[PDB]
Amino acid sequence: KTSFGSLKDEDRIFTNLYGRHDWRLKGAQSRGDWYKTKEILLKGPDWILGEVKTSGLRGRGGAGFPTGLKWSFMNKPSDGRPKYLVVNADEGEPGTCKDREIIRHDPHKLVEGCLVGGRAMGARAAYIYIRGEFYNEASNLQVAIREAYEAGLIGKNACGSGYDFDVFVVRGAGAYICGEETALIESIEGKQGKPRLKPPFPADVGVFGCPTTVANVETVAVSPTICRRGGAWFASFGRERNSGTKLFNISGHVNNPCTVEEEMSVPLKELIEKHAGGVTGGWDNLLAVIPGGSSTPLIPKSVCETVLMDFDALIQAQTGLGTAAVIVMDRSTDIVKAIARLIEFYKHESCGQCTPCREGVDWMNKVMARFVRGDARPAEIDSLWEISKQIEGHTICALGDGAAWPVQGLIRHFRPELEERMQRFAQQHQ
Amino acid sequence: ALFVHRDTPKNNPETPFDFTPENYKRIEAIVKNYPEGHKAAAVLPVLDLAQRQNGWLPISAMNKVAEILQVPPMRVYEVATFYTMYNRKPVGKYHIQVCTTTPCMLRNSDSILEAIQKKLGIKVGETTPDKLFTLIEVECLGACVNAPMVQINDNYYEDLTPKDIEEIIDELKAGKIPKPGPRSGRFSCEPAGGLTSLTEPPKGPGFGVQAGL
Amino acid sequence: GWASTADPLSNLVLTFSTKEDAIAFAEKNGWSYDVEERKVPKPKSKSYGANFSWNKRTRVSTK
Ligand SMILES: NC(=O)C1=CN([C@@H]2O[C@H](COP(=O)(O)OP(=O)(O)OC[C@H]3O[C@@H](n4cnc5c(N)ncnc54)[C@H](O)[C@@H]3O)[C@@H](O)[C@H]2O)C=CC1
Ligand SMILES: Cc1cc2nc3c(=O)[nH]c(=O)nc-3n(C[C@H](O)[C@H](O)[C@H](O)COP(=O)(O)O)c2cc1C
Ligand code: SF4
Ligand code: FES
Repeated sequence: KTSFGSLKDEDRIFTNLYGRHDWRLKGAQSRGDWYKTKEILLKGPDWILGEVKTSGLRGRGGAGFPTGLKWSFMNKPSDGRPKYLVVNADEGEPGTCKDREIIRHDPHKLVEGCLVGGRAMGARAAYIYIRGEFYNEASNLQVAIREAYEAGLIGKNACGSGYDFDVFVVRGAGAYICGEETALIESIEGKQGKPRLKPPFPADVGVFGCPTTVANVETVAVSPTICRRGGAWFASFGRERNSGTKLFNISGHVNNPCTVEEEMSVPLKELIEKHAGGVTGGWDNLLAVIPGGSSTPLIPKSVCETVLMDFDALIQAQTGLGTAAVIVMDRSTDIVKAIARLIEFYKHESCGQCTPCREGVDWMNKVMARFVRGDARPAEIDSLWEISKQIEGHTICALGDGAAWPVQGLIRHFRPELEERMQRFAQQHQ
Repeated sequence: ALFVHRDTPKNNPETPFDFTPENYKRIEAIVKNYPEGHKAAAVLPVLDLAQRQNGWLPISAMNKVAEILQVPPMRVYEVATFYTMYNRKPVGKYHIQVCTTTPCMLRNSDSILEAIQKKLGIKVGETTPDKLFTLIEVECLGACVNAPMVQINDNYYEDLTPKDIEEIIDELKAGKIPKPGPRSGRFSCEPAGGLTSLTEPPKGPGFGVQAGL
Repeated sequence: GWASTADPLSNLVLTFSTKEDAIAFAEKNGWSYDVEERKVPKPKSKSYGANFSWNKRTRVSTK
């Protein structure tokens, strides 16, 4: 198969995404949730790991690491310490709101995914680190957790299989840096949300020093569907190493901003034209598209015509897939102002532990503010580029790369715009 | 935005603070949610619980939380200063937060901002004279397809225009509680031009289950 | 009020590669000497994971 997109409603995993049906236990049980879970629990961790590594499912958090291998390093015999699965439900990234709808509208899918994942690695309990601002979603998840506890699906003798598993909900306190897995692990333990250094990986030393696997909501909620329908069913979509379905949040300067599931290798132009209703002012009014939120660099209209929205066709397009969050800017937008706002967001969300981010993100914010005001010279611009090259790869966590990438993308794609802005400032005020 | 504390008669270590007995039971449940030997994790929820006692954190809840969990108070100070959702100053009853990140900036969140500023007669980070509102500016809050959006207390008011946020402010001043939802025609996340996807009824259990399971 | 002195050898520091060369230069010129052994610091056993132990006391209070 070579033509992707136009996903049929039968193959969509996330039914009741829009909340038109019941989100509680009885509504979810009539859609396919909690069905033959005890058979999977009896088949066990080797079968679950094989079925999730046959599908080719990667990490939907934004790094794209293979889920089978990542859940496979944790499978090892015990050394006296318990094992834990932790679900990253933070989404501090701008443009991304898919897991909010997953938690609010399909919480039992998340709980069943937690149970299947904890069976895969032999985890003792599950910790769900929801965002601090998401009070209603946390309460909905707690209601669904109590409803599953009442029916005997989890807790004592989970689903009639003899396995012990628990689920906990830990609210955040409004931090983007807590979305990072090691910083999330530290913030669970009651400390400041500052990321650790790998090694040690969380599979060896994680939360409370126990073995730990941190997985996204989107890659956890699809695990029972993978283990039930089959790995080849999930692998039948998309390209090779690009298998499955993906949730896209299209927003910005579009007619109908929305969250919609789609085939993993759908073209960007087809997705924008079909689901979002088109760019404001037509397709010819396009200026720039950010494919995966503020971490991923922007791409102009010249590349957006013939691009595919998977991992490989976007890393080859000098950008990244990220969280698959589409931000659309048309011709009536100041790109430098948008990038300056993104850098201001990155400097307002920075843990300040390690030196290069702590100094260089503020430096980039000041330089970008001077760029927006135009009070700068062209010779500074490449210097700003070098500043990004002194941040990427020299930081503890990947917020430094996620802050250096938009500046590099904006410079590389719109150096003439910046040069025109500063020369207009020079010829006007001087 | 000062990260150091100066002793004032309003905010002193001798400020009266103590949890209610029902909050003591809730704190005990929070502590029992965590493994033994790692009680310090309970610093994160319980301190937030203290905020729900007052709406803000004087330096008497931090010392009390440090005392009931056997942790030094400087760790509680670190926790209260690292995160932005803990109020170390007395905020108003209705704390309004406006998201001005780029997916919300493209859909004119600054229009909402100047409408609120014109209506309430205050600026960003300023409290109303009757202590009913407090307007600040925050980063992204994870509802970017519903841009522009604001958050009041723990409720989300999304997809607003200036008229809707004016109506929300007049409803808050009257004492009623508005519905925490988008003010447009759509409900949660569907496109405004009709449901493009998920129009089929759900298949139900037993569909697509492979053999040998 | 300057620091007056009468010691000609007040600012005489001599540099040697090894202890034996210094001791030979000392006994060559007829100077009584005191020799102090070199205090090499003891190597440690550093571990970043030790800050996140499960049942030990080496857990960091904060970071
Ligand atoms: N989803 C969101 O809200 C956001 C997503 N992102 C995206 O996330 C990515 C950055 O996140 P990272 O976790 O730093 O990416 P990546 O470098 O770390 O690693 C992904 C996962 O693989 C694991 N891993 C990698 N090598 C391993 C090994 N040898 N042994 C065991 N485990 C190993 C890591 O522990 C981690 O859990 C970027 O692609 C960025 O665009 C960025 C910001 C927000
Ligand atoms: C600054 C920063 C913030 C992150 N925020 C999130 C997040 O909010 N949600 C998420 O799933 N992953 C986030 N990640 C990615 C995680 O490091 C990691 O990929 C995730 O916890 C699990 O990814 P997986 O789906 O491959 O298992 C963030 C990474 C960084 C560097
Ligand atoms: S890159 Fe920034 S946010 Fe990440 S560890 Fe370093 S200082 Fe903290
Ligand atoms: S950009 Fe405003 S809610 Fe995300």
